[PDB]
Amino acid sequence: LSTEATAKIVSEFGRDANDTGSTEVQVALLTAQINHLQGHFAEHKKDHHSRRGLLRMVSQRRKLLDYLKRKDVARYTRLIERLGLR
Amino acid sequence: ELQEKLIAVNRVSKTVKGGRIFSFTALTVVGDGNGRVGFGYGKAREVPAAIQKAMEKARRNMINVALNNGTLQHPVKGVHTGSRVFMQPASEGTGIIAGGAMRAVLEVAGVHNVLAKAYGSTNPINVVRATIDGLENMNSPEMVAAKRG
Amino acid sequence: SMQDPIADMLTRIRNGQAANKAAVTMPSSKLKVAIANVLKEEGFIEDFKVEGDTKPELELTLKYFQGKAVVESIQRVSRPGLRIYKRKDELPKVMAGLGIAVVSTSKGVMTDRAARQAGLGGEIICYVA
Amino acid sequence: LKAGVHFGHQTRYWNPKMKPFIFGARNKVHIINLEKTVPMFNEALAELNKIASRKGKILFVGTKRAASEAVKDAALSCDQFFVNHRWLGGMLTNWKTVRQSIKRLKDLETQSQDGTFDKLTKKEALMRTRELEKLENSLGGIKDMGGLPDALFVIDADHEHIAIKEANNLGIPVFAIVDTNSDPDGVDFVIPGNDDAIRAVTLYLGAVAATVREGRS
RNA sequence: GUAAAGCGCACGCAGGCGGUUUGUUAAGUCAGAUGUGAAAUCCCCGGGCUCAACCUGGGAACUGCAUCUGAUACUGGCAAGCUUGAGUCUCGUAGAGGGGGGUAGAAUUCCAGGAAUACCGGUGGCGAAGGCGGCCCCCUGGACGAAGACUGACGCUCAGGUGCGAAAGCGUGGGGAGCAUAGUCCACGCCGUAAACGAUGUCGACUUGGAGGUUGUGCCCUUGAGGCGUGGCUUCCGGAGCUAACGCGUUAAGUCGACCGCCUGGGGAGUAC
Repeated sequence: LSTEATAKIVSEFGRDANDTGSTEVQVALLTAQINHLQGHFAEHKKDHHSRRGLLRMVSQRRKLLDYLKRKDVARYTRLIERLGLR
Repeated sequence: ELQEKLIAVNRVSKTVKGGRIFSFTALTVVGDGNGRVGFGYGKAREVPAAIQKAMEKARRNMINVALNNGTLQHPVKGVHTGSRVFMQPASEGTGIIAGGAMRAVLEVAGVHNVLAKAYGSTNPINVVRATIDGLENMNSPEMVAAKRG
Repeated sequence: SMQDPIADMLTRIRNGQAANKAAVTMPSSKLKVAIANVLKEEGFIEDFKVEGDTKPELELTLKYFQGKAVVESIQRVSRPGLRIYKRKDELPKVMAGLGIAVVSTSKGVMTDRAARQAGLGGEIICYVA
Repeated sequence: LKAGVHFGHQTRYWNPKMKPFIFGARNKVHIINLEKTVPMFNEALAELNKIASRKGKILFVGTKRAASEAVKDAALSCDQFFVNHRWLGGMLTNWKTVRQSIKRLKDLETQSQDGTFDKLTKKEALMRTRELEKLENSLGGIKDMGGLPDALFVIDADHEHIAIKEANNLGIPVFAIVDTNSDPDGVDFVIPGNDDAIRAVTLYLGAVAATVREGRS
């Protein structure tokens, strides 16, 4: 969720060490943590409180993808290749 | 010497256990025709004694205001607590194209060439407060140049 | 500032004209050096010193002659989204011309006399009185 | 100066209109400095004598308790005025009808300076001493007066700020001594000296009074 | 904020709006002319009816649009950057944020069990609001602090739009004590309603303050219950300023900037179609 499996996914995308909040490393950490949280909303199906917190970061997932879109068309396609998006 | 002028007189009542005791108000201004102006306020239980006591109220607390050519020179806006007064400087020979209470304060200053307007409320107690604040805020070209440099 | 650097500066200065502090300070872009190098020269304030190189920032010295404070009624007019690009033969004279009218000309910001001397107006920055 | 003796009183609860004149706090109280006040301990004497050379009148408005004798120390022996007790509303701005309240008095002084107080037999003269107790209390340095006070001197700005509110109202210069927690912006000739501590209040009133006999010149 | 008027509340699409440095283009805009804006009215000097209306010579003005030349300070598209707006990580901290699962008494009618806190319980405390209080674990939600680290404007706002939506009512499927004879209670579907009233959109930056709340955590004989700071939100009285007053008053309604909702006399009326 936050500590263990994030620590094995951090260096899978960084252009060097500790570049953590770069936009490549950003979304791939985040989109991963929408699939796994959707396992939690694969059931329980009445938590309308927390569901906006999911709905929060799903829109921000598309927000930073605009920042790949407007700057570098190449690196945009490279990670949605590696994630299979849209 | 000086120069008086009234404004109005009301029909101010009151209520005691007995009945309805009346009174009367008297709004006046005093300004010598050279730039200094003042105003007052005073009541009574009849008409002519109210004026007599309010007239001395204005013969003190006359505030220092400088003029330029029997007129104003730069457009101050005046506002005091119920009403907005918009004074634009104008040409010589123009009369004081003005409404109510500020006519009384401008033909006592020495002001004679101003077009101006009351913008909002038309209640002559609170109108006459504003234009005295309007002439208080002003600055002559001496007050311009000596203050900045 | 968030969404105008020059408007939100003009709140910061004349709040010093309501408690009479000595020195005022705002985070200072290179435009902001060119602001108070007009207010000093026309005489409305006295002295300023830029400092900082990762936070370039000013030390403006105020000017209150008495209990009265010198910078009386400064007003920004051209606020973002309401640009008023004045042609020069419309020009705002401030308080019958007795103040100054800071106009963003080509040749600089320093503007009393763009009416005749320079000869080209532009966007008003702020009236000054 | 002599203010190694007098430095501090008036604990922490304060007004932040008194920002410049405070030097700085020290153990839950502030210290009255010298640097902004030692000028005004003799900038005042540049204005004492020239106002006094107008044949002046300096009302020592002193309605504190410690200033009972401590304001008449060398006040009228130097030929000035004082009120070391209760205060009439408007001893400047309402003074002309306070003289009307001496029109009640100085014709009844004729009962005392003559022997004609024996009239109005003594059951009447029981109650008549009760004004004679109290008329000469608040009217001390005003019977010798013949005019408006040519200057103004409030000693403390937390007790008689009722008086200062009427004193600044009609434009007479004031040689005040304000406190650390005041509303100071009425007295336009202002001193943040120690206006507590009865030992120190003599150290300004006697300091002025050595010269004002020569003030009239 | 109470005078008609802040959608009950949330993310957001098209819209509107830019931190910070350099380069550059010249559309925005400024400047210069050259075209052109029909004449007649309006306007200023001048003529003619015995004056005036009226007729009239020349000017100015017609605020306009299109083109060349110029200008680079602001703004705007392209290019390149820097750290404070924002944002991810580490790391702890406090908590009626929920969802499910069973649990189960300080208590309580019938012959079994329906209910839900006594205490803590409060000016506490959570959350976008309606709200939510037994206890433990389970999947999840937000905020906070102490440092580092790197991303280099990536943001703020919102018409429609789509969700979450106090009671009841109603639907279909049961129950029946506390006690209103279904319904109230769980549940699957409609229904979106209200004092859904901080009768106070949102974010940002600035300005006299004073005392209490609560959560931290740096320094300091921590030598302690404790001081100076220093975070965050919430109280209580009050300066200047403001407001029709009443009042607000560092959590604003005060000085502002960007953006959205809404009102323009009462009744008929939240009604006719």
